[PDB]
Amino acid sequence: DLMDEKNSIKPDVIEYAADILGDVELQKELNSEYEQLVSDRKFLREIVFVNGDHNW
Amino acid sequence: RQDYIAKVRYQNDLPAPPCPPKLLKYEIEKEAPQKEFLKDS
Amino acid sequence: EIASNERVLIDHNKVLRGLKPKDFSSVAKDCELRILKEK
Amino acid sequence: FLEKYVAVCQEENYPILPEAYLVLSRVYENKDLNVALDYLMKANDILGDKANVYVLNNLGIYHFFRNNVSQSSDFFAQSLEALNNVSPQNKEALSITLHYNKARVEEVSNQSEAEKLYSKLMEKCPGYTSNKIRYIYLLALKSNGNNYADVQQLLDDFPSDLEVRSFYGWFLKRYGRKNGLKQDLESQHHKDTLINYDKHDCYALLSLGNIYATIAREMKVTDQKQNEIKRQQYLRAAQFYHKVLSIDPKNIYAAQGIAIIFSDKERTGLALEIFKKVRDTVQDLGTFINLGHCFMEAKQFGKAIESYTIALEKFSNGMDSKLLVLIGRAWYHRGFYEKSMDAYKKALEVSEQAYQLSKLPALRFNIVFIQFQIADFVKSLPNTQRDLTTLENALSGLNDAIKSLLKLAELEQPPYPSEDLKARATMGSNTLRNQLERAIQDQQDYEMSIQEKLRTARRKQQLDE
Amino acid sequence: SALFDDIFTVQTVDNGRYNKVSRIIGISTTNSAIKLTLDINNEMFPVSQDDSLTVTLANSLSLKSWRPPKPTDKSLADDYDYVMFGTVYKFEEGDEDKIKVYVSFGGLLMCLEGGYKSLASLKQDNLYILIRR
Repeated sequence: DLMDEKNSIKPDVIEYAADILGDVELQKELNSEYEQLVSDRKFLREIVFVNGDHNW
Repeated sequence: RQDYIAKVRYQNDLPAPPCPPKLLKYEIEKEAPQKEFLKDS
Repeated sequence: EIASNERVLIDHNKVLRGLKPKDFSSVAKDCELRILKEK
Repeated sequence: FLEKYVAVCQEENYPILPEAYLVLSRVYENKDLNVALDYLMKANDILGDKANVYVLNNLGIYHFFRNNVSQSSDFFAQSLEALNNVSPQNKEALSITLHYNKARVEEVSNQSEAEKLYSKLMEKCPGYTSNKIRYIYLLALKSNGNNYADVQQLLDDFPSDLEVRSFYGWFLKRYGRKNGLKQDLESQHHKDTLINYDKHDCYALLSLGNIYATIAREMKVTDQKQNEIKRQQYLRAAQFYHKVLSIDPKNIYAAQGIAIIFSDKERTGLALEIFKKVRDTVQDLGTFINLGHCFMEAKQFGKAIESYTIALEKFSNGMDSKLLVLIGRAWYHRGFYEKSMDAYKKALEVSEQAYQLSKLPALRFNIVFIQFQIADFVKSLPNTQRDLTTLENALSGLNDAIKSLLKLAELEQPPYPSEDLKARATMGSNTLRNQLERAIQDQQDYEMSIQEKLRTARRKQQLDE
Repeated sequence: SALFDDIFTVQTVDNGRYNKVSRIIGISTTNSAIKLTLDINNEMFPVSQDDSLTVTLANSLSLKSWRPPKPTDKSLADDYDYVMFGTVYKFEEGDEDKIKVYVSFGGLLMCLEGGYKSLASLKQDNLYILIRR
């Protein structure tokens, strides 16, 4: 989350932490990534591996 | 040089003499009792 | 008689040793080579 | 041979002679106090009711050296009880010895009973020296060295006694300036002791070395000749220490003096090694303070802070102002060389605590200097590396520091000339004060821009949703 | 030269499965909350409970193929009774002031718990541990 400060990337790990908060296009990109991850989770959990086995 | 005020003095002062309690020599620490004990039959 | 019977556990020079003595012979050698022999 | 005899007797089931145990304990006195005490206990168990006064006294002394106060006291009580069975010829001498030991145990526990028994024995035997030495030493502790006449009289009584001379020299080193005596008087006394009584006494040699080092340190340096004379005095002190080491290489104080001389000679590594070895050997307040000083000279400010903290906690118990001053100086050095604000905050808090403990002009100036450095560093910091709260605290500290600088300039004998104090206060108020306000305004603008971006993003997100 | 220095008192000595290796646990006398778990060789540096050990950690012994030390040269190890050399395989930057350093001296393991200020300099690839008693 690039809007809430305490739910963002830690500032000591990135050089550019100053000009990250408040950006909306980068938040759009991150939201697309997270939606892709959620879709992958749903696809794996409801179709492929119903019993939840994750070591393949 | 107007800066922090601090004084450095190394401490190597010798302590006062302890004057500890003195041990008491055994009876076998004296020459005559040693002679009497060794010369026993 | 008191002096004859009196015994002291640790010596005047050895009082700094006590129950745990340590050696500064290397320290003495370095002092001789770097203070008395200092140039 | 004694161990072989013990083993053979045990194999033969024959009564082991307790005299072998006493001899073994006597030998182990200089090697292992634990084994000697164990052998003495075995001999006492063999004796049973045949325990003598000497065995009980030595057991009590062993437990006293082991800091077994209860067991040492019990053994001394048993020795005093058995004193009733002593032969009349040696009864007086053994009673004097046991009373002296009990007085020593009291001096460990309670000095009043120790002084009472000291008076009792002194009336019983005025010729004894250790009793008089301890009694006069306790009186000097109670009287803050106001019995110099007693010390001089005791020195006159036993001019050949090394213990009396050493105690007199210690009292001189403690209160020479209080008594207004000659600076070299103790030097002449120790020189006479060495030349005419014993030239291998490490106590007088160390005292002379310390005196010579003090003379060299106080000597003003103007040219090569004066520095060479100072080096010659340090060389005399070093020769004293080297003779002490030749007498005994296990002398911590000789190495400590060597390290101090090296510190005067800027041989920091050797002094650091010596101080580390000394700390490994013995742990007192002076060792920790010297370690902190060396770390400050070695630019290891964190280790200096640790050493000063340990010194404060272990011995001074947070009461001495000088250790707090050293901690504040070390924190300021860390903050200056490492550009750390938290070091400045801790130094400021330590200085404030020390001042509230003392309220002296020196600590007032220290607080002012810390606040000025804090304001300068905060102004030098970028906006992204600071916040409004630090700016406000720095500004308030700057105002208070200017007021205290004026207060110091109004004093009689300020630590620094009043003209310098007023000039520094004026310089801080003229430019630094306005730069602080400019930094505050820039920080406020930066925060406002951040909040504007944060409030603008959410509206567009809601519009998209 | 030396990156860490302290004095430890041995609380527990565990022989356990092995014969030549002992686990010792110690806490610093000058500063609690500093722990030392260590493997040592019993036959070379035997220790007992409640002993006092001077532990020093250095990144070099000065004052690539190993060679037997000449008697003429002098190094930092001349002052100690037990010197080991190992690799740091974990530097746990844990909680506010809880730092753990794991060092393996060829399979003999050491863990050092302490504050950040004391163990900040111990972020090295390899460390010597020097033990005196």
